[PDB]
Amino acid sequence: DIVMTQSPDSLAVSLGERATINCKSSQSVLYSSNNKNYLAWYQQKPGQPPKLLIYWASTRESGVPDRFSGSGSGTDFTLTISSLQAEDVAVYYCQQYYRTPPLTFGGGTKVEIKRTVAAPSVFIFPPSDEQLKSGTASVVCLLNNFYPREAKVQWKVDNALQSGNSQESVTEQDSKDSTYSLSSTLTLSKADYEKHVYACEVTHQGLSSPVTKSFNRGEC
Amino acid sequence: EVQLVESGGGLVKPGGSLRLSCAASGFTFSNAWFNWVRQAPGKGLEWVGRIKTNTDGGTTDYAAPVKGRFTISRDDSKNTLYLQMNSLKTEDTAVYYCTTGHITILDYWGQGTLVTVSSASTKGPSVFPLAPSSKSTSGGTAALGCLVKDYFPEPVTVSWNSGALTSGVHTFPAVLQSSGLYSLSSVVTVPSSSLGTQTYICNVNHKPSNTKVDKKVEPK
Repeated sequence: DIVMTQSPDSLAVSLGERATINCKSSQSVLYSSNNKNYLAWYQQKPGQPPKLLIYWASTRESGVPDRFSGSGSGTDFTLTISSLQAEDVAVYYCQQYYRTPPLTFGGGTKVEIKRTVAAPSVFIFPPSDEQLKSGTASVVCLLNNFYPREAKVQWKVDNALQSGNSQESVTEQDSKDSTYSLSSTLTLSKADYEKHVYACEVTHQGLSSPVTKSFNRGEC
Repeated sequence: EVQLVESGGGLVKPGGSLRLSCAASGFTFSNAWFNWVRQAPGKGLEWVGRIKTNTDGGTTDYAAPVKGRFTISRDDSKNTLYLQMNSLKTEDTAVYYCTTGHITILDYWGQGTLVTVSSASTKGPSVFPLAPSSKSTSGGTAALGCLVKDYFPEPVTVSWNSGALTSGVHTFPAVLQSSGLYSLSSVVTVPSSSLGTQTYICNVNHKPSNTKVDKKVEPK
């Protein structure tokens, strides 16, 4: 079986700059009869199937923008995006079709935009009365439209730092403005919620000091 | 234009069976070889199997991990491709793609259908408002949302205003609670002035449990 190995696993490049991704095959995919390399490149955006970009190592698929190009031969190949656009954020896969069963794919390279630092807007949401009737209280903190992806969220209840009772998730990089958003949920019992100020404290590159967003249950 | 529409994915217990379908248009179906490819959540692409045309013997071949358990077939009179999956294992959990391009350059892909193999039972979500307030607004914009709690399996679809509201929406990746159930939030940012006009409703569909919930999201 021909094993395909991609590098790097992720690459961040400024808008309009060059992005290059590497693919190596465990054996040559160049056919000597013709002079063709049996290698293709695909682009996959979130929630979509992969899209064919390049085949025969260097032929662009019909309709693919000119900024996508492929090169290389034998065992080592590269895909180049000559001027990275915000919409090009995607995972890119190489694939060999030289030795069928089985066709094999590389592990993918995530291409991201590098942009200027953007601090998050921080908002907080109290639990609904409807959820409180069920025995649990979820408090939600939202960090909207920030860059880079790394952010620290700390929950405090009556100024006491919490651990082990929150979960968070982060969006994929926005194809338009190249930022991220993050949602963190603090889950407590109704009883615990009723016995105590609820605060989300956010630390992020784009901030000079931590931002704390909070409310008083008494006035929701 | 070529079209490949898949259906048939869902939740199935280990050792169970499932049939996937791929309905085609826009090319001569009887002349096409087809491949199935799968992608486990957050992972790479894995070939599953191939079926030839009847002219080339209609032969099938399969990736080693599914050989003996999966069967590919085609119904040329309905222009539909199938994958019959037997003796299902947890590691078969994936999005399954039908593809075509004959030399194996995968130029056309269906949209994907998710197969989840698990012994846990289906459970529909509870849906709670994330109410806008003085604590969710900055610069003339306000955030509001819905919290979709305690469901199994993935996925849920969250719409706003029955699909009429699309700009400014962030639906976050679900988190897996220690209970084995998923939760997610969907937030939308709107002009603050529109909260004095407009009703905002989140429409939550959890097809595995036949659960649909519409929750009005009012300021607090």
